[PDB]
Amino acid sequence: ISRKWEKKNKIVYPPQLPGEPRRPAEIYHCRRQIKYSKDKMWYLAKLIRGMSIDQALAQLEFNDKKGAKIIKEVLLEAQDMAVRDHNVEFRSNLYIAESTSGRGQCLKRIRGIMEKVYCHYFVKLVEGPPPPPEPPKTAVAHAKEYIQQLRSRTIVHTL
Amino acid sequence: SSFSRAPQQWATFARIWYLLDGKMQPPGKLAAMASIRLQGLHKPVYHALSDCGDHVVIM
Amino acid sequence: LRNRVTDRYFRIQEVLKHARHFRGRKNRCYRLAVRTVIRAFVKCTKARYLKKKNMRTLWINRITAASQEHGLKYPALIGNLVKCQVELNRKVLADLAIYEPKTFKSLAALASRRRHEGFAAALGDGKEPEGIFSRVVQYH
RNA sequence: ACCCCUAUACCUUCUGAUGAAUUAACUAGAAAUAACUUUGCAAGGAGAGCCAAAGCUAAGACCCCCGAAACCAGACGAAGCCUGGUGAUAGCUGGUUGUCCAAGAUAGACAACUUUAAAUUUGCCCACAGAACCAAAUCCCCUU
RNA sequence: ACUGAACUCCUCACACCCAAUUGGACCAAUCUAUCACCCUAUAGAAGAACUAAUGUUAGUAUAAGUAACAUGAAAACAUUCU
RNA sequence: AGUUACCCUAGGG
Repeated sequence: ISRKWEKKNKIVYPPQLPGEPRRPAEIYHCRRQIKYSKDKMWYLAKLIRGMSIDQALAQLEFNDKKGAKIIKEVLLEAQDMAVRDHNVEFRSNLYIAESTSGRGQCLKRIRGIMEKVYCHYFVKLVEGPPPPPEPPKTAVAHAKEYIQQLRSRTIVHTL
Repeated sequence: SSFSRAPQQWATFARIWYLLDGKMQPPGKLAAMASIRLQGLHKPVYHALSDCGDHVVIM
Repeated sequence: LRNRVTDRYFRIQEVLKHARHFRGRKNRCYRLAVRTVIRAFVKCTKARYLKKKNMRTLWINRITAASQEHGLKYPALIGNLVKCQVELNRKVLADLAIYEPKTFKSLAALASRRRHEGFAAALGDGKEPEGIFSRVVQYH
């Protein structure tokens, strides 16, 4: 049992200078011991990994999976504590920076040992618009990289 | 000599287009020369990982 | 248990630090890592021979290319430079080919001239004055 | 990073199929008679007994793990089963955990080869001569 | 003529490619005697070192989110129906 | 001294 994710919300950064970019808010939340497999909840966690909070909530409210409701609840709680506890003025101005699942303390039952599986859902929200996805590299990027590779070659094994 | 670094490198590793007439010639003898130049084994700069082959055009 | 090994993390670590750049479970699991690390060490020990052999092959390839640039052949160049008391090794000849190409052309011409001298010497058998570049400096 | 070149996993058993998912822990050489080494003392040693034709006293340093069917005794159930004898025994596998240096593999019917230490003097290779009547060579062997 | 070894030379270093076995020298960790005092020294000792025993125990994988398992229907969840 | 299609155990082909 390690509970670092909870402790990650107690970091007090020093106050900033006027000539310094505004540090975006960072919120960490998790739910422990969810009666669900980490393998199944990995899909739901991956689905929402760069979405805005509103998009993620929309996606999860229409997933048929059991873990969708649980992740939705965790996200709503995170949004509430963001606006209230962590000084995030806009509910909309959040995005899922991190969304993973770990394994919990699973139980063992006798049938023939079978495992009652539990898991943790971890999320980190950051203040601001979701970062735009990386554009697919063009032919110009490919050609530039190839020419650089050609230019970087040396006369091997000599003076 | 006395080139800049980038042009010197470019000149050393540039690929040359060779022409080979195959009329009345044995195909294996053509192939020997083509294989030598295609690998770059005709260049003193040759290394197997330098990618220093040349173009061979056989008519 | 009167005495048992307390310092066993460090023996495992001794093996594992050489396996961090492997693939799969070899980089983590000691039992698999040890096998792969033993094999890697034997390869590293035996690769010194191959390093030397491959270096000479590369030098010979590059000198062959260089001498065919002047119409010579590697046997001709090497042999006829030896006959001129020019003890340049393959390594240096390859660096001369790449980096000092006028000196390489001069050496190729010297080899060619010695070779023609040899052909003349063998053709006209008998008592004829030796080739100028065929003359050998004696030491004592 | 890959591309190139090189590279028949390992252990065991054969003259050269077996086992192992992985991690952590556990897991396997026990005998000082003589001899040797190092001390003490010395025709004596030893704190009775014992040994002594330089001996005697003391120390050091040599001898693994797992794995039958059985048999016996007494119970418990309806020959079986259990406990004890029992770490039974016999075969045959398998396993036996740090490093370095030195020496270190093929006859046979205990022997051969091998290790350590010690004492001494020839060892190997071999030239003439020399070894049976009814081919190769071998034995012997001074020189070197 | 050239290519071609761990052979030989070359610059330096040299005790540093045999099974069991035997002999010699070191030695991790532990405990003790005395030191030492950010982890050691000289000795004495010993349940004293594990990539393997269809070894034992515990954790977690693979197979695998696979095989398999479950609740008759509508509704006011009263009831009615099949 | 035979025998075990009731055979049994460790191994080998």
